[PDB]
Parts: sequence; structure tokens; C-alpha cells
Amino acid sequence: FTSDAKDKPIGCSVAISTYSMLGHTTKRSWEAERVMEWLKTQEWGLMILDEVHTIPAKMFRRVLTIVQAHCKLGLTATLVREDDKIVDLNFLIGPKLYEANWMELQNNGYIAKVQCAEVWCPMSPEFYREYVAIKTKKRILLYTMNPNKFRACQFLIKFHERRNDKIIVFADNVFALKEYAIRLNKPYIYGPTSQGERMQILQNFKHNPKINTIFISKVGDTSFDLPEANVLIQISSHGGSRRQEAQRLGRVLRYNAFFYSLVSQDTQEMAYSTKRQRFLVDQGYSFKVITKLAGMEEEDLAFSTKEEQQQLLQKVLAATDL
Amino acid sequence: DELNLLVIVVDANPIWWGKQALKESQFTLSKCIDAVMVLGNSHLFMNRSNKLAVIASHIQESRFLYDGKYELLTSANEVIVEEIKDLMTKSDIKGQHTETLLAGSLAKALCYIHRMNKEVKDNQEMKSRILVIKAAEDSALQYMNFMNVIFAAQKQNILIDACVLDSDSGLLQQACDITGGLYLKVPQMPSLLQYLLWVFLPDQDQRSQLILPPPVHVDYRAACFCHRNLIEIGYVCSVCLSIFCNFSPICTTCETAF
Amino acid sequence: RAVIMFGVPYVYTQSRILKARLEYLRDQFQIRENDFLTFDAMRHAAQCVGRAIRGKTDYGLMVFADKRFARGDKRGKLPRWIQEHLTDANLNLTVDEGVQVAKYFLRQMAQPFHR
Amino acid sequence: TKRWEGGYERTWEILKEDESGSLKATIEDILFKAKRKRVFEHHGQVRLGMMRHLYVVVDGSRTMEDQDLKPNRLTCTLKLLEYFVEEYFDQNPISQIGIIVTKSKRAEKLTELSGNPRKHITSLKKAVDMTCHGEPSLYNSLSIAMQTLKHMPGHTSREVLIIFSSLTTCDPSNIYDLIKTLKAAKIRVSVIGLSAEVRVCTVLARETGGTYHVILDESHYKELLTHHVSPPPASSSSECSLIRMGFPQHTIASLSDQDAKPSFSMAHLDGNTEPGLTLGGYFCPQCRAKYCELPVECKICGLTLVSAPHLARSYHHLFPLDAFQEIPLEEYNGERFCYGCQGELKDQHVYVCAVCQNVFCVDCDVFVHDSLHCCPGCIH
Amino acid sequence: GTSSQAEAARILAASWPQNREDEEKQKLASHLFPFEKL
Amino acid sequence: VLFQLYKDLVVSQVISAEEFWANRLATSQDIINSFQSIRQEMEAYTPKLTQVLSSSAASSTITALSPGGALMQGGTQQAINQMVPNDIQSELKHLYVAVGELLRHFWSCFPVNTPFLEEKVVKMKSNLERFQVTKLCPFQEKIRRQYLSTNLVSHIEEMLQTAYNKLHTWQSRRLMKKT
DNA sequence: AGGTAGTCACAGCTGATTGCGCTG
Ligand SMILES: [Zn+2]
Ligand SMILES: [Zn+2]
Ligand SMILES: [Zn+2]
Ligand SMILES: [Zn+2]
Ligand SMILES: [Zn+2]
Repeated sequence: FTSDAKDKPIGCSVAISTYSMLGHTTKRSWEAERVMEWLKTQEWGLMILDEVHTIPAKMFRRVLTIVQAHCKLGLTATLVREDDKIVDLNFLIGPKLYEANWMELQNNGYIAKVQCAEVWCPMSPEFYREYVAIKTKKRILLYTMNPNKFRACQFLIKFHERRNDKIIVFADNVFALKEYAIRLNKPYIYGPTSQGERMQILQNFKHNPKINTIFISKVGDTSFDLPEANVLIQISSHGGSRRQEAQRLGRVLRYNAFFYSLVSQDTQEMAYSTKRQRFLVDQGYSFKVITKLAGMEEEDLAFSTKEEQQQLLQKVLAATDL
Repeated sequence: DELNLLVIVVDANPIWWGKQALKESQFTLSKCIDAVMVLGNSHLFMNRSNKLAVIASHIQESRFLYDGKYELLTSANEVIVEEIKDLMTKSDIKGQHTETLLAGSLAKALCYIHRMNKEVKDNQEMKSRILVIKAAEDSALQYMNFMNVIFAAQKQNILIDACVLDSDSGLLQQACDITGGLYLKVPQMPSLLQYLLWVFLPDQDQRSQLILPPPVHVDYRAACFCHRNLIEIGYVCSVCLSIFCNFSPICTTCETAF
Repeated sequence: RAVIMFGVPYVYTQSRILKARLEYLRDQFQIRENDFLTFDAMRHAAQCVGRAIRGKTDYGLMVFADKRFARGDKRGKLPRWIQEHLTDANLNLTVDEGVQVAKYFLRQMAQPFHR
Repeated sequence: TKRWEGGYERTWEILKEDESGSLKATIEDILFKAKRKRVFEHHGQVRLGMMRHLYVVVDGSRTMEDQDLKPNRLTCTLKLLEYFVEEYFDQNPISQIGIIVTKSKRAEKLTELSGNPRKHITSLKKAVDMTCHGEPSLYNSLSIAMQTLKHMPGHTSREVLIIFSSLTTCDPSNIYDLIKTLKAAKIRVSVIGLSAEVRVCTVLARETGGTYHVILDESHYKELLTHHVSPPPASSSSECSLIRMGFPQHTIASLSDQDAKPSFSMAHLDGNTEPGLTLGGYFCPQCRAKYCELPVECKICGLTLVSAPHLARSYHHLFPLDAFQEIPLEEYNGERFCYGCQGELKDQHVYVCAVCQNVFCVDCDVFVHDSLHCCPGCIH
Repeated sequence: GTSSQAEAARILAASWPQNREDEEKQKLASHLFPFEKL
Repeated sequence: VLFQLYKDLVVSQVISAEEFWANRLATSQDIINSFQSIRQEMEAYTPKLTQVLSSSAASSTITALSPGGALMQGGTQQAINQMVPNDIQSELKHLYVAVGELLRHFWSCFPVNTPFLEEKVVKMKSNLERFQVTKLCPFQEKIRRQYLSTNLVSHIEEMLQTAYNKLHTWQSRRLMKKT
């Protein structure tokens, strides 16, 4: 029941639907209205809720009260959430029944032993002056588009491609991702692209040796059908979302694998990375700090000279969204 | 954190030392025991963490042997002397067995090393080596047990060093070659202590730096199942790999499997 | 192991025999001509492509080498035992990705199974 | 009903107190129970074997250039074949390996059937830089293998391993007749596919008694090769299966003695460069021919030169050590010192050998059953 | 430019965490990442 | 090499041309007395300090263990990689190949189970003797002229002696079987 | 001198429009 095929949800044993449709505050479709009328007139056994962390929302809390069910099962991987609304979930659904021990789970070998890395890249002098000069939300693109971080990401991509490792590169702030992906000439998911293009890109990402690295912009921040991957390189994530970091880590486990987080020194991204890993260290993960990348000068990387680095300031300051 | 264990196996066969005393040579069992004790004292001198064990190989059984001098060394030497006296004085020849039980002594040494390794704290690794001084002739009846002991020592990475006095032993050569130990034949018996201090005293890490005599010509003659004698060419079964000196229509060992 | 359909099999509209039946169904049963032609084409395609699966242990590869198959009005005419196995991922994929999908399927179908 | 829909398990009910502090006794029991996690056998499978004359057939068609296994199928196949040859010669003392490469509808005998591992590894390294062209011919490879193995003695198990990358094979004649001939010759054929299942390979493996498998990834390929390493079970007793082989002692020459006689190695004589004229090595017990590597069959008199420790390493399987009788410490009215390590017996259980009735602790019992494979008391 | 490459490499490779770690090295595998072991 | 081998065996009358290509195509109670004596001697035993080692013994041991000593021999084929020049080494390799082929033929003939092989083994022994007289004796003379310290010919002599002893033993067995 | 509702970025969903293809 998602208003795409309408596979006769009336008279069904197991019904599968989604949020943001059972709690509409606007006019509903005639077929959808009839389906909701049928669905709100009988008891339900074991209403399974997926991604239970985003239950305490303005429109998602009423979904539980808009239907009648006997047992409410909540399943999630990252129960952490800001605004301290997780406590409300204790009475919204019930108590926390099971909490998997991730360390002993990866000890049994059924969960990939991911080697977490927190590698920072120094801010170039041509970028740090603009970073410290402006403060009205215009500094996000400055530490995101750090040339040193760009070189580090390119080096990591090339090194893990030389050993045939599937790489998923998460990158919020899609404006930066646009010039980040076309420079490397690699596929990327802008996010409002289509339904078919994303499906075909994710389908040819796994069973193809020619292409083994993709870029995602906040789209993979939920539970999808992404194939098995070994390397995750996140750049410019959200502010302090422990949920987002835990979800991104969960896309790797399935040292079999390793995931990297790239941050810019002497910027707010340092504090963001520090405060967004406290969930994973509670889970038992240790984030090794990588300051130097071996063989950085061994091969050629982008932004080798200062001319293009200082030219990058012009385009990164060209947003001017005022 | 480098703990070195030196288990010294002394061939205490009464018949060979009795013949040596009859020869009235300059070398006797007393001088050999003194050299072994001095080598053990030097090994304990080299480091605090070093551990020492002395096993006497005798016909009846194997005996664990272990005023201005070091206090611990004094007690160790007194214990060694008391144990060797108790072994030799109470050694009564009861039977026609004359070959020394070298294989049993090596098995006991391996068991003692295994016991010591567990008691070693996890912050330290106990490197273990076994030094054997050979006096009597080699024993062929113990071929299978000796080979099993060699393989067990190789599995746990335990060096086996042989210091042959009079007659060469092929089993000791094979043990030294397989386990990576040093095989040496002493030309002048009174110089046994100097040979031990010069060659077998350093550890394997120290043996890498020091220049040492090259390995001797190790033989690999096999033991016939029905004769237990050294052979050059023999018949070997394809199923059980048992070795026979002569062709047989029906393998004896394969009889077990019906 | 593989059944390949080179284009949607459409009956010959000539000879003035099919068109008479189309007109009769149009003016008698209110049957759309396009709907009936698509139904016949997909019925023949499914009938000739479903003969590669005879028995539980039997397996086979089914491809449709025409972009017209990708449209919903023709996929909906396929039998239900083929619809759920035709995921939306492979509806317009090129030849290379079709070959890759075939390789993965054949490799994963050679392993032993149970009863 | 369901197992998990009944009563929730309370695993912590095991521990109990009677004197307020017996938890130390419980954890001592738990620590004792933690040990003895094995069945006192390192392998626990096939305790014997038989002389195997294995022929390995490698595809050399254009399909080997595919990049399913990085970098290509040929390189990964040859690396895993080197590993397989090493492990197979490690676990089979008197076995022989032959390598056949099929290319352009013909089969080339890359290496003769022998027991030298170094020659096979060198041949594989040389074949790493081969040219992948044409199509494979299973018929020709099987014909060559059958022609070579027809004259081998019956007691040896004749096996053929085929690495079939290409899905198409060209046969100059009917292949099912060749399969029937192989079945009549009691030659076991095993095939490891790379792309997908081929009917002819399945029929061949089923009829000849072998196994046919298809690779999922490199790890699965290595697992299949490792499974092929293990020897097959051997019948009780067939006939007078024996073999004349020598045991060349490694007699090196020292100039301190007057009998220091340098000699060229027969194996090194065939090399382009200067052969190693070392002081000594392995001299043949029959014709005094000199060889450096073992086990290598003698080129002159045909005697098989093997190493006695290699044959003796498997002797513990023939005579496994019987498990010692577990006895509680209180019920043992004897000495309280272990016979192996001389340590004081303070464990609740003491193990006594059935033969010599000696005393062994838990650690010494585990060491004897797992590694030593002999009772120290029984040796005396 | 020839000098531009050297200047950019000097600035980038040794900005904050190298002017002191290298000094300590001058005055003085399981947990190593794969690119740090090559 | 094969052409050189053919000339050295056929032209030099070592073997005939027909045969060349044919193959190509303890004591008494005194021991108890000694045991009792050593037991009594070691019953009163004390550790010693001076008698354990002496300066002369230590010096002799160091001399033996120093490079160039008995155990630490320093010579040990100093420059055999360059001694006896490779021109002779090529000839020695050719002789080794010829001896190996002839002995391979001999050991393939063995064991003799038919009367036909008896003449074949005699002809093989005659060929071996002719090859020895033709090549090894001039080789030994050349070595003596150059005074090479290496006993290169010794291995070939050992192999020939082993083959001759085996053939003589087999002939002796054959004679005894007919008695 | 301190704190909460707009606000921006980026994503999701569903509810309609609206624009290109549609047979041998
Ligand atoms: Zn025998
Ligand atoms: Zn047998
Ligand atoms: Zn030989
Ligand atoms: Zn013990
Ligand atoms: Zn016993």
C-alpha cells in the first residue's frame, strides 16, 4: 500500500505500507481513502514498525494512534536520536527489549570487523582566511571543499580501487558533491535524479569490475538494498547526528572492511566528528587518528599546484545564496 | 621480557661411564656433571628471567636433577648433586636393557616446557631450547618415539641441540636439523665446558650474530618395521607408509584394517 | 538454459483476416484493437518463454530483447509467476548489464540446494 | 509450537551458594570445563591414504582473460594451483602431480607426472605469461591423461582434476565413449568450473565418481582446491602393493677429511647456467647419483628417493594414543606428582594411563594426546 | 610550475601535525591501515 | 651436445652406431664389575672448580673454533666456481651426462630376467670400460698436469666401481644358481 | 545578559498535472 501499483490491499493477510501516508493532514486519494477506511476498521496483530528511531515525530506519533494493533514491534539499528525524544518511545511503543552487543557480534564473524578511521586534513592557507573571515553559515563549503581533503579522498579511492574494494562515498551538501564527483568522473546520486537511474546505478555498482565506487548524498542515510561494500569514505556529514554516522557504518558491516571519515582541522567539522562518534565508541569501536597518508607525494593528485587551489576559492565563494 | 628456558638432558648411562672409568681417561662422569652445572650457572647468570632444568637420562627411568658463590646457584648445584647421587647410587642393574631412554627424557623435557609456558605471564614469551649431551650409542628400538618427539618439538618451535661426546647418533642429527638446532661432536672431552660456553650458551637470536660451525652431514636412514635396523633401500607400503626391508605379499600393518 | 525473444511477436496484420476479427471484437465485445494485439503478442511471448522451466530442479534464463517490453501495458500481460521475478532493476538495462545479470544468476544457480 | 515462544531461559541459575562464597568453586569448575575443547585429534577425518597419480588440467582459452577474479582468471588460477600443489605434496608423501594445458582445440603436456614440487611451481610461474587463445578440448586432455595413467599400477588411485573456465569444448570424436573408457579404467575425474554448470562436466564427474563444482569467488575456489587436497579413503588390503624406494642420507663433504669429493647435481645438470658443483648432498643409495632436492625419483636407476621423516610424520595415525582414564583426585590413592611435568596435582581430576598406570595432569594429558602422540611412561 | 609544485607540497604535507612529529622522530601491523603498510 | 656425445662414443670406438640409436629409440660379568666400580667411585663425589677447565684446554678449543680450525675450516672449496676452468667443467659435465646415460641403460637392463639381457649387460660393461679408457684416463692425466686439488674424478670412479661390483655380484649369484 | 521560534540545506512521501509514445 504505497500508491504505486495498488495490489488490492483490501482483504489481505499481511499489509506492507510506509510512513508519511497513514498520517496525511491533507486531502487523500479516493482509492487511498477507501483503503484507509478499510484498514482502520479491524484489529491488527504485530504491527511491525521499521526504523523505529524516527517514531517520535509530529506526524509519525499519530500513526500509532490512527490504527489499532495489539502488539507493536519496533526494529532499528541506531536507536540514538537528538531532542531527547527517545525516552518518549518507552511509552509510545514499549521498553527496549533487546540491544545487540556489536563487539561480540563481530567476534563471531557474522558481522564485518570494520576498522574505523578518523583522518583529518589541514586547511590550506588560501581557504582558512576565508573560513575565519566569514561566519554567517557560509563557512560550510570552505572546510567541505578543502583541497587537502579532496586529495586525501582521491588517494583513498585510488588505493582501494587498486585492490578491488567496493567504495561508497557519502557526502551531504550536494553542491560540493557536484564538483567532487565530476572531477573524479565517477557516478553519483544527486538524490532527486529519478527512480530508475538510481536503481540501475546501484545495480551495476556490484556486478561490474570496471566501476566499483559510487557517491551518495544523504540518500543512503536509511535502510536500503545497497550491495555489500568494504570501504566507506564520508565527507561533510550532518552536524552531530550520531544516528547518521551509525547508519553509514551499518552500510559496511554485513579487518574485512574499513570506513574512513574525512574532516578539516581547526574547523567545526572537528567538533562534529568528535561528538558524532560517541555512539560508536559506546558500541565498542575505536577511531584511529590518521594524520599522514603514506605515498601521498608518490603519485599525482588533483590540486597539485597553488594556482588551481586559489582558483577553487572563486568558485566555492561563488554561491552567494543571498 | 625475554625469558629463555634451557633444559639440559645428560646421558647418564652407567655402562658407558663405567667403561670410561675403566679406560682411566682424563674425562669422567664427575667432570661432565661439573661442566653441565657450570653451563647452567652461566645460563642463569646471563639474565634474571632465564630458567633452568636438568634431566638425567638413565636406563631405569629419567630423573629430574633440577661460601663466595651465588645463593641460588649454590642451592641449585646442591640439589643437582643430591639428585645425581641418589640416581647413580640406587641404580641397580636389573635386566638386560642397556640402551639409554633418551626419547623418554626428551618427552619429559617437552612436557616440562609445556608446563612452564602456561605459567609464563602473557606479557612475556618463553623461548625454550633443549640441549642433549650424548655418551652411549644410539638406540634404534626408539625410532618412532624419537621421531614423534622431534615433530612435537618442531611444532612448538623448540630448539634441540646435541653435544655428542664419543659416538655419533643419527637420531640426534635428524633432531637438530629438523628443529633448527646445532649438532656438534666434541674432539677433546676435557674441553666440554668450553665447547658448551662457546657454542650452545648463546640463544638463537645471539646465534644469528655469532659465527658458528656449519651443520654436520645429517643422515636420514629409516628404520625397518620388522628389523628396526638402519637401511638404505627398503620396501614402503602405499597405504600405511610402513617401511620393510624385504618384499611381502601381504602387508603386516595393513592387517589391522579389515 | 536461456530463451531470447528478439522483439515483441506481433501477428501479421495483412491478409485481411486478423483485421476482420479486430473489427468484430471492437463492435461486439468492446475490445480495443491495441489491447487485443498486445494481449496476443504477450501471450505468445510468455507461452514460448515459459517452456524452459519444467520441474523444480530445472532453471533457465529469460530475456526480452525489445524496449517495448519495458512498458507496463505489456509487462502486466505476463503470468504472475514471472511478474514477481521481474524486478524493476532490470527493465531497460543494456546488453552489458544484462550479460552481467545472466552471469551472476548462472553462477549462483549452480550451487547445490535442498528438497 | 515454537522454541522461543515458551519460557525465557535463565542461564544464571546454574551458580548457587551454600556457604556464601562458593562462587570461587563454581568459577574453578568453569575454568576446568573450559579446557578439553578438542577430541584429542588434530584431523579427526581420514587416518590413512593411498598413492595418487593426479593430473591437473588448466584451461588456456580466451575465457581465462576474463576479470572475474582479479586480475584475470589465469593468474588467480595459477596462484591457487601453486598453493594447491604445495599443500598436496605436504599432505601426500609419495604422490605425483601432472599438469596439462589445453589450448586451440589441442592439449599440451606442460609437465611430466612426477613428485617434485619445485618443477611444477616453476612450470606454473613460466605459464603465467602464456597466451590465452582458442578453445579448450576436454577430449584431448582426457585422452592424454588416460594414455599416461593406463599403465600405472592398479593399487594407486588414478585421479584427474580439470579446471574448466570456458563453457565450450571442441571434441574431435564422441566424448561419452571416452567417459565410458575412463570409467572402465577406474580413473576418477573431478571438475571445478568457473562460469556456470556445464552438462558434460556433470555427466563426467557423476560417471567417473568425481565431484563437479562451480566457483562462487576466490575463497570458494581455494576451499574447493583444499578439499581436493585431502586423500581419498583406502580399502583394507587389495594386493601386494609395495614399491622399491631408497632413503638417501644427506652426506655433505668436509675438506677436513680426505674424502671430500665434489660432484655435479644431476637435477642442476639440465640447467642452462653452471650446475651446482657443491661438496655434497643426497647420494643415491643404489647408483651413488647426486641430487639436491627431495623427494626426487632417481634419473639413472629409477629408484624413488624419499625422506624418512616425511613418511614417519604420518605414523601417529596408525597407532593413536588411547584416551587416559579420568580419575578424581580424592579417589587416586597414589603419588600426587605428574609424571610428565613433575608438578603438584591440585586439579579435581587426574588422568591415569591404561598401560603404565602413571599420573598426568590436565595440561600434560592435552599435550600428550594432541602433540606428543605418545605416552612418556610407555616409552620407558 | 616547477617551484609551485614544491611550495604546495611543502605547505600541504607538513602544515600542523608534522613540524613537531618529525622533530620528535629526529630527537628519538595489525592496527596499521593497508595504505600505511605499503 | 648430442652431436658431441655421438662423436665421443661412436667415432672414438666407445660404442657402435647400431647400439647408440637402439637405446635412443656386551661382555661378560666384567660389565657388571665396571658398573659396580663406577657406582662406588661416584658414591663419594664432590664438585670441582679448578679441574673443570684449564688454560691449555680453552686455548685449544678456541683455536679449533676459530676460523681455519678443524671445526671452523676456512678453505672448504675456496674458488671452485672459478677453479678448474669452465672449459674443463664443460668437459666434466659432458662426461657426467655420458656416464649417467650409460648407467641408466645398465640399470634399465637390470634386473636380468632373460638370457638375451645377459649379452646386453656384458656389451654395456664393455662400452663403459671403453668410455673410461678413452675419456677418464686423459682427463685424469690433464688434472694431474694442472694439479687440481679437487677430486672431481672420484665421484665417477665411485659410480663405475659400484656398477662393476653390482655386475660382479650378479654374475657370482648366477654362477651359484647353476651349481 | 539569556533562550525559543523561524529558517536553510537536503531528503522523503503522496496528490494531482502534462507531455511523449502508440502494433506487421
Ligand atoms: Zn624388513
Ligand atoms: Zn601397509
Ligand atoms: Zn640411483
Ligand atoms: Zn603434568
Ligand atoms: Zn602410558
